[PDB]
Amino acid sequence: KVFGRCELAAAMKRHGLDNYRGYSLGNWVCAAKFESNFNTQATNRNTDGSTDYGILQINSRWWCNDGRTPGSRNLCNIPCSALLSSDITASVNCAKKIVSDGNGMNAWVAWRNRCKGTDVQAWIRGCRL
Ligand SMILES: [Cl-]
Ligand SMILES: [Cl-]
Ligand SMILES: [Cl-]
Ligand SMILES: [Cl-]
Ligand SMILES: [Cl-]
Ligand SMILES: [Cl-]
Ligand SMILES: [Cl-]
Ligand SMILES: [Cl-]
Ligand code: NA
Repeated sequence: KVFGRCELAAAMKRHGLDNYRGYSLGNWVCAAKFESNFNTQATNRNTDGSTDYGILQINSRWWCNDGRTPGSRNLCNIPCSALLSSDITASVNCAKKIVSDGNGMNAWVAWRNRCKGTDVQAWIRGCRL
């Protein structure tokens, strides 16, 4: 599923991501924009052999099981395929664990490089939330 901007904002808010760990909704929408262009089915292979899955490009090195990432963990206790669903629940629940891991949203390199410090409220501007 490819979400609309406000549609995704609303779904993220519904699932309790707005201001989660102090990160406003715009931060989450911005991260999703640059990780996946709002496409839940996005996948990308990393140089280390791990794969990133879903709207927030959650990595199989630590967070989900895909059966083909040697020496990895599955700290969200989910198959990586669950992160590709039209229903963002699994991605949101896992993102909550990731953002709580110590480095906040810096866990998402694209958030650090493209969202951090910017006017992230632009991402939810105009949305009925
Ligand atoms: Cl957009
Ligand atoms: Cl915001
Ligand atoms: Cl594996
Ligand atoms: Cl394969
Ligand atoms: Cl594990
Ligand atoms: Cl599994
Ligand atoms: Cl949803
Ligand atoms: Cl933080
Ligand atoms: Na894994």
